[PDB]
Amino acid sequence: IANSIDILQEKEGHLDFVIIPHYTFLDYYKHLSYNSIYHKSSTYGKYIAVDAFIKKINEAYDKVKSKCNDIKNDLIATIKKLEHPFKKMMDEYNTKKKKLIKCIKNHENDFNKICMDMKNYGTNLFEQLSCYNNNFCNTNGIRYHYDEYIHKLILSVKSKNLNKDLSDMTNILQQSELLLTNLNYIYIDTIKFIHKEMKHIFNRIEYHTKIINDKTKIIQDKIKLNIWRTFQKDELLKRILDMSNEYSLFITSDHLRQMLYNTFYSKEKHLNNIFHHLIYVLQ
Amino acid sequence: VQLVQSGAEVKKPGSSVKVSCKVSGGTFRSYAINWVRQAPGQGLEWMGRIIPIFGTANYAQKFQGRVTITADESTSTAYMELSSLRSEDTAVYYCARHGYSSGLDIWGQGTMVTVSSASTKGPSVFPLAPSGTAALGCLVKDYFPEPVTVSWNSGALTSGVHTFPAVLQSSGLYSLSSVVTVPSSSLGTQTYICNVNHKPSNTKVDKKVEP
Amino acid sequence: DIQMTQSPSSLSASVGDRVTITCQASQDIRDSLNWYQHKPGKAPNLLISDASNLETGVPSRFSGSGSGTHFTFTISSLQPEDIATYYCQHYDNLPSYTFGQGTKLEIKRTVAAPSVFIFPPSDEQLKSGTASVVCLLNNFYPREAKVQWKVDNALQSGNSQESVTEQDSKDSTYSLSSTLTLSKADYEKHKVYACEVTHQGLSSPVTKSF
Repeated sequence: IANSIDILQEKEGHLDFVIIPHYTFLDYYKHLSYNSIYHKSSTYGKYIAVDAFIKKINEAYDKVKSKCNDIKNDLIATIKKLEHPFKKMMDEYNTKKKKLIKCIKNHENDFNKICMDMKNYGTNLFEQLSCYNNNFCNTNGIRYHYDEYIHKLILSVKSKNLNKDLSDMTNILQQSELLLTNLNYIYIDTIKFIHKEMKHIFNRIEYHTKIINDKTKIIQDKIKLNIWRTFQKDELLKRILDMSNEYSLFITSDHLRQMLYNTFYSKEKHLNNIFHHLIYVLQ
Repeated sequence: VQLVQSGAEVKKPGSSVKVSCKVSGGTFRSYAINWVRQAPGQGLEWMGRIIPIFGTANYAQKFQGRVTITADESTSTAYMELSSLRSEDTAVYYCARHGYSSGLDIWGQGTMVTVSSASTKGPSVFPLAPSGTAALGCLVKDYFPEPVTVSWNSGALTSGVHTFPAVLQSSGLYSLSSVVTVPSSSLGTQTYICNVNHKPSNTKVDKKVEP
Repeated sequence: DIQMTQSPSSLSASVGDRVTITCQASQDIRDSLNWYQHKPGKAPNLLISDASNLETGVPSRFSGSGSGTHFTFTISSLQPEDIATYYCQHYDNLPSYTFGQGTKLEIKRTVAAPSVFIFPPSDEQLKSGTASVVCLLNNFYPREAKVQWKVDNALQSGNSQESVTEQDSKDSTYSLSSTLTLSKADYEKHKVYACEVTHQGLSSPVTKSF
């Protein structure tokens, strides 16, 4: 559980942790709840209650995350100092990053209470799935949910070129690492730290990017098989649980990859600032 | 979301037609755009369906071979191609989205595709000057093909309006009348304009009927 | 593939009545029956989806019922705005969009007298050598009406006489438009023109002249 949290610093003076399994899990039951109310035409009105329930689930989950905020900002203020013109500052960062993660681990059951509250609500609606003939079930729920909740995201992802967005950052890290070698100085220390944090950010962007590319295709393939059909009630439920899984896996990796994209370029903005100082105002 | 089709058209017999249908969403998603035609008297007749996410079209036995349904995802428009037309094909062609209710949820406005060798002549608009209330109207004469859309006071006047169906003359051109009843009080106090619209000949008349 | 025998073809029921349209099937259709209200000019509107579900915004009077081979459509209270042709249909995922024959619901209401009005050819059209006269009968019932054109007493018959169809209204009333189109050469030749209207409401057949 300790190696499944991602840190995001989108703006210079920002920090946010994302518990990858928690976010995937809560998203899995968001799709399950929606599919459940949208299969039966009569249960469409439930959408208001489900919307306002998921609202308070995100609200209550974020109220737990905020308990670590005092530690979070203590770490932000250390990063803020570390990027500007070192042994004690590096250990100041380590002890605070490890302290913030421990804070999160202390609320393990406090987040899983919100998770279990969601799992129970989504399963409660899912068990209320009603078919006219349990042999010939309709795939209308899968279509309204895909059209109004998933297709938009797929087209948004297909619009951007994530393989290009990776090839951009390989060139950036190629030129920063190349300049670092030529630099033969306390500036070199802070530049080697930003370059190291970005190098191990590109890995997270590349990782999430593979998930997005493969889930995009695997969702577009499975959605052609689950719509305009008359499924057996058992196979219908199994295919809803199948879809909600691919949807949860895709959304989580897209949400994180876009946070990681802004995170890489916000810190790359400050890497080129130190270059403009170490050379222009120094030589 | 809304489906917008092309305006009416006269097509020469033996020719092909192409009725458009733009979706107001950006993409067709997992929608099924269906084409259903209404013949002169005959009831609704399903022709075909296209599921753009699938990439396959399905036609009725009657229309397999002549009809071809295409869909441009670049503009999110679905077209119906009725090739080698004959007089029988003169009908209103409709659009439909197979909605989440398992039925035709969104419908297009219709396209009056007429199959004739004659050409599009615009309408002539003459007034019907009034003689205990008082009626007045617009005479739309000698126009081909159907239809003509006549409104009163640019839409505002609706109560009392009787737009008559076009009767086809011995000449070969339609001729409708759009009467409306107003009181003898606002006869000289209120302004009355009929807004004729023959779309196949791009005509848009704004006649001022006076007593 | 699955024949949809929808009955009756026509229906002349009065206002504040109950109307029952029926749709049949050559095979078993579980719950795939869609009922539509096709208004003239207007595109067909979907009223009942999947045999019984009222479409969002369709009055409660309308109600789809039944399943299997026999399905029903019920309008609790006939309203003047419910005059239109009603169809049934089925979907089978094959695909199979078979359609119903069509029930034309026309209201049989109170006997009304026509509002006979005569319209002379406008001077704008007379300038172009044409002279089309118009006789208008407004808000009448029954839709059965006879209008004769007497050009200077003489009953001109074959000449024009294009009686335009009756637009059924949300007042449960009709309207006719007989038009005597002729050349201005024959129009200036005579001075008096009239339309002899005969109707079930008109006890004494009235005539409007000029």
